[PDB]
Amino acid sequence: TEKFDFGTMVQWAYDHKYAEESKIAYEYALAAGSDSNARAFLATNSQAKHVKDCATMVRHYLRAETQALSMPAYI
Amino acid sequence: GSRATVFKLGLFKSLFLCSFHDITRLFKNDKTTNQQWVLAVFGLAEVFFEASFELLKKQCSFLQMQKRSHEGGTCAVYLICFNTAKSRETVRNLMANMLNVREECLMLQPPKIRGLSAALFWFKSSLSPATLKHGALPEWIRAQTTLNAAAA
DNA sequence: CCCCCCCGTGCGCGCTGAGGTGCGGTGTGAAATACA
Repeated sequence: TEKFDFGTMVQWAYDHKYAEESKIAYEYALAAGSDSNARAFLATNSQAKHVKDCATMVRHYLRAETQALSMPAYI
Repeated sequence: GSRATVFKLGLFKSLFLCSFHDITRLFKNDKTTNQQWVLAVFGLAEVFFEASFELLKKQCSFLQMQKRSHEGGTCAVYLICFNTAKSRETVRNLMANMLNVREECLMLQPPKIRGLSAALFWFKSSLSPATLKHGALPEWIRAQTTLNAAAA
């Protein structure tokens, strides 16, 4: 129940490549048996805004990571 | 009398390497009272020490004791925090009806609520094998080194 | 030389930290009570 670290949640999401909002939220809330950050997220009263921001950040990161590749390397 | 003298403190230091003035602080006024106390007693047999946890763990909100030594003199250090406050003479009579020794080897002073070593000493002692705890630690140690988020 | 009307109410949820004030956990004695 330490302060929620949005950076850690986005890191976990991009680690598992979960991008869409619903999968992020539900899969995270199901991982509260071992992640102190998960109980930290569940404790807060602004879950929807945080999941919205997490989805957007993961979207940005995947978008740029893909566009960086050159077409030979992409093939 | 025998509030706390240099002799008992010297062997206390020789055994547990931390002072009694650093875990408690000062009263030579044998009238001023307190519920919590500290104690180290000399020349005790281990059987009646184990029975000391036995006997005392009636009437105090917490009780910690740990034992030595190495071939040179035994310093059975207690941590006593009664339910109702009792003076140095009253608790002195209690413990010198407890431990079958003289009034000499008693170490009566109130514990010190602001101090780092004052709870580090007992926090280390709590992990010792012969340490015998009962219930919640008193809010002084149980404030100085704990009261931290159990699971963040 | 004294009375014939002006006048319709209160704030971003939530913090939180320096600030200082006090009756007490504990500061712990010279005075003060009574002893012999």
